[PDB]
Amino acid sequence: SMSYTWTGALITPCAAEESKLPINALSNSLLRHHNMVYATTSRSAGLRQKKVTFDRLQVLDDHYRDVLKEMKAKASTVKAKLLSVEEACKLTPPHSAKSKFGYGAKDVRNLSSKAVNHIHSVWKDLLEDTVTPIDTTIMAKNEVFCVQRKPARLIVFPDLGVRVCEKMALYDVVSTLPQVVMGSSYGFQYSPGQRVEFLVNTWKSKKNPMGFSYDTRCFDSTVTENDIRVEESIYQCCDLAPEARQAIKSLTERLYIGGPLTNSKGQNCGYRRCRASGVLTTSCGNTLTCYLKASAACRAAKLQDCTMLVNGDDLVVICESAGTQEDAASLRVFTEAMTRYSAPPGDPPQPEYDLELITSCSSNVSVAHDASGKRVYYLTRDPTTPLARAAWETARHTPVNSWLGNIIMYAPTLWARMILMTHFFSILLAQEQLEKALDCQIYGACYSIEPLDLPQIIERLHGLSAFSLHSYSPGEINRVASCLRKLGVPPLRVWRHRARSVRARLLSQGGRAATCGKYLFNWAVKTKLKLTPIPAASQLDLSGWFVAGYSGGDIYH
Ligand SMILES: CC(C)[C@H]1C(O)=C(C2=NS(=O)(=O)c3ccccc32)C(=O)N1Cc1ccccc1
Repeated sequence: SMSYTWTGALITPCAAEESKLPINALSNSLLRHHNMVYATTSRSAGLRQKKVTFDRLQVLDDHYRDVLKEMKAKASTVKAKLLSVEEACKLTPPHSAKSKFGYGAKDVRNLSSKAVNHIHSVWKDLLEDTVTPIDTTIMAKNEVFCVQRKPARLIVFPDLGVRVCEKMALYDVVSTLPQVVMGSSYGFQYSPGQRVEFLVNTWKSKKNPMGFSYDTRCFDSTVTENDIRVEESIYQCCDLAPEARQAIKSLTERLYIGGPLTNSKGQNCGYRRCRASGVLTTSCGNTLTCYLKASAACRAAKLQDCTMLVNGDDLVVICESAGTQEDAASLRVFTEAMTRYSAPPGDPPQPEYDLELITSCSSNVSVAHDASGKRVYYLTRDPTTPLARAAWETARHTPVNSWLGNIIMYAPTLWARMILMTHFFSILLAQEQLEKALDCQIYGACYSIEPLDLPQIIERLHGLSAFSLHSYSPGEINRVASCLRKLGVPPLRVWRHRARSVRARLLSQGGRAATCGKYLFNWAVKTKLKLTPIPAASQLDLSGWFVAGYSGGDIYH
C-alpha cells in the first residue's frame, strides 16, 4: 500500500523559521564561510513528502518467520510493568510539544491537575476503544547542515496526553526487551568506548573480516502494517499487566499502524500507513523490524558468521569474507532479500575490508596514541555537520545543544577537543554560565547536563585515554583539515592559543572549573600534567544513559 496519501494541505511551522546561518560577534572566530551553512525548514517539506510516498510490497519467506520465532521466544522471557501516570509524566522533556487540550510539558512535569486528569481520560479511552485512529501532527524538522542542500525531515507525533499514555504502557518494554531479543546486536546499550570495543573485537574475531553498512531508503516509510502488527505480537510476548496488553493492542491499532495527519494549524494533511517518527516505540520498533529483515536477509544471502549491530534503522554487519567479488555478489542478494522485505536501499551496500573505512551510526573507528604511546581505538566522524551545527548554536540558543552531545560522544576526537571544547568553554566563561545545566540528546533521550561534570562524564564513557590522545591517523588528520578548509575554520595554531586562554581562565576559578581546564585542555600545553583518575567520577549516577534508544520517543532524564 501507499505509505502516505495527501489531501493537498501544507506542512506548516509552529514558530519563526530561519534557513540561513545566523551571525553574531562570535561566529567568525569559529567559521568564515557562512553561506555553506543552512537549516532545513517547513519550506522544503513538499519535497520530503514526495520522497516518503511510495507503494510498499512485501514477500515474507521462511527465513523471515524463522528469525521472528526466535525473537518471540526471547521476547516472552520479558516481564514489563505499567508505569504510573506520575512516573510517565516525569519522563517528559520540559520543551516537549504542548497538548492541544490546554496544557504543556511543564504542567505534565510538575504533575498539574488539568494534565493528569486528561491523561487518565486518554488512558480510559485507550482501554475502551481499540479502533479509532488517533490524530497526529505532521511537522518538518529544523536541522542544520553544510551544502553539498537536503530537504527537511518529517516528524509525526501524537498529542502530549497520548505520549504520556504510551509511556505508561510501553516505557518498560522499549527499554528492556530490545537487548533481550537481540543481545550483543542491540547498539543502544553501548557507550562510545564500548561501541569501539565491540566493533574491534568482532572484526578481529573473523578469520577474514568483511564489513558493510546498509542504508535503507527512508526506513520509516517502508515499515508496513505487517511490521507494526508483527512488532506488537512481539511486545505481547512479554508478561504484561492486563491493562498494558489492552493499551498496547489499542495504541497499535489506533496509532502505530497509521492514522490521520494534521499540520500545526489544525488542517488535515492526509493519512499515514507507515512508521510514525515521533512515538515512544519508534526506536525500538525500527530496531526490531530492521534486526528481523536484515537477520533473515543474511540467511537468504548465505553470509557466514554474521555479527550485526543495529541502532534503529542504522545497521552494520561484520562477517566472513567469501572474496571481494563474491562479497559484492552476496550483498546484491542481501539487498534483493531486503527489498523483498520492504527495506530497499538508497545507496547500495559495499563490502569493506578496513574497519576504519566502515561508517556506522554516522561514525568510523580510528586509532590514536595516548600519553604512554599505547594504541587507542576511538570513534570519530566527518566533523562538517557537528561544526555547522555548532556555528548555528554559537548565535542561536537551542533547546538541545548538539555541540555538548558531540563533546560527550566524540570527546577523544581531534575536532571535538581542539575546536568544540575550546569554543564553547570560552563562550561559557564569557557568560559565566558554567554551573548552568544544558540539555542535549543521547540515543534520543534528552539529558540535562552541567558543563562542569564533563571531565567526569568523559572519564566514565571513554577512559582517561580521551584526554591523552595524540598522533592521530593521517586519514583522520586530513579529513579534519579538509573539513576546516571547506568551512573556513581557523587552523590548529589559532585554537591552541584560545585553549591556553580558556584553560588558564578555568584554573583561576578553582574546583570543578580548574578540573575542566586541567583535563579538557592539557593537549594545548608544552608542559603537560599527568592526568589522575578523578575521584568524583564514581559518584555520578549515569543510569538511563546507555540502556535503550528513544529517538522521536519524547524521553527525558
Ligand atoms: C549524536 C550523538 C549524541 C550520538 C547519538 O545520540 C546518536 C543517535 N541518536 S538517535 O537515538 O537519534 C540514533 C538513532 C540511530 C543511530 C544513532 C542515533 C549517534 O549516532 N551518536 C553518535 C555516536 C558517537 C559515538 C558512538 C556512538 C554514537
